[PDB]
Amino acid sequence: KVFGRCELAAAMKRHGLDNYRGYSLGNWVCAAKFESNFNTQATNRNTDGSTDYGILQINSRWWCNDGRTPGSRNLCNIPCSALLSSDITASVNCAKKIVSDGNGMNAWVAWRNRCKGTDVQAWIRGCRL
Ligand SMILES: [Cl-]
Ligand SMILES: [Zn+2]
Ligand SMILES: [Zn+2]
Ligand SMILES: [Zn+2]
Repeated sequence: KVFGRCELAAAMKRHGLDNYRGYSLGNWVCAAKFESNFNTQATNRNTDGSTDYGILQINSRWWCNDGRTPGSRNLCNIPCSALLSSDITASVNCAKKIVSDGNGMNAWVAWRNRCKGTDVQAWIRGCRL
């Protein structure tokens, strides 16, 4: 499923991401835009052999199991395929664990390089949340 900008903002708010760990909704929408362009089915292979899954491109190296990432962990205790659902519950729940890992949203390289320090409020502007 490819979410509309405001539709995803609303879904993320309902799932508890608004200001989670201090990150306003705009940060999460911005991250999702550049990681997956709001497409829940996005998958991308990483240089280390792991793979990124879903709207927030969560990696198999540490967070989910895809059965093909040697030496990896499954800290969110979920099959990576669960992160591709039209229902973002799995991705959000795992994102909450990732953002709490210590480095905040810097865990998402795209957020650091394309959202951090910018006007992220623009991503939820006009949305009736
Ligand atoms: Cl980047
Ligand atoms: Zn829209
Ligand atoms: Zn939902
Ligand atoms: Zn990635």
